[PDB]
Amino acid sequence: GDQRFGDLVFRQLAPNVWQHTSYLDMPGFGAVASNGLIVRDGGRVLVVDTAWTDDQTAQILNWIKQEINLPVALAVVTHAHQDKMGGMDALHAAGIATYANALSNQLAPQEGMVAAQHSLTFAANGWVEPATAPNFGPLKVFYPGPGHTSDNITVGINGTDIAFGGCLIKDSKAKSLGNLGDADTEHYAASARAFGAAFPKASMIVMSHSAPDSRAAITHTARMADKLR
Ligand SMILES: O=c1cc(CP(=O)(O)O)c2c(Br)cc(Br)cc2[nH]1
Ligand SMILES: [Zn+2]
Ligand SMILES: [Zn+2]
Repeated sequence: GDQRFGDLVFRQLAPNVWQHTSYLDMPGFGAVASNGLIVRDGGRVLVVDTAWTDDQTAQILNWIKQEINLPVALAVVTHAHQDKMGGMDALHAAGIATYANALSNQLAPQEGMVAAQHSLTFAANGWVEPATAPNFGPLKVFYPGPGHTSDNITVGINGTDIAFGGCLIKDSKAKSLGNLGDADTEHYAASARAFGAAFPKASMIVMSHSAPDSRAAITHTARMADKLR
């Protein structure tokens, strides 16, 4: 189950796939968990999302060194907010090649983030343009449309039952869609459904702020998003 490593938590989800979890204290609200992914692809490791901070992200890399002990070939971050991109400097200090939606890199300075080194662009169907995501191995990057933010992207892991919705998707019992300050209220529902349609055989849905769930996370997120229109 959960492996505590310093102030972070790591959970194996499948062969070659682990979830990383980091926490940021919010006075009057609580300590908020944020989840990303670590994937071993043969002799290298791929990371989805930073932790909230550089220090926590360096701890992710320390855990990888202890538990996997293979080079981290790249990281892809799923939108330009702190829970997904706050540790970019730690990745760069470690010499890891970093990738984000072109729009995330454009937004990064004003959002207080450090931009990734490389920009992903997307075809009209939402799939990443392959030239912009070289050597991504089993990572299948998909832009579902605007939802939690205008730049949110999602990632499936080929060879597994796992798809990652980042902050776009909430769990099947979530009370609400949470912070909608940067959200696209008109398009959220369709964007959530587009994520599910891009990864139709994914039975384990991973997300930023809940434990992995069934595909009911997708249907429930979309049904709540219907109310925004
Ligand atoms: O600033 C924040 C950011 C998030 C993450 P989100 O915006 O991606 O949903 C957050 C969350 Br989950 C829960 C609470 Br309680 C407070 C929060 N405050
Ligand atoms: Zn966000
Ligand atoms: Zn989030």
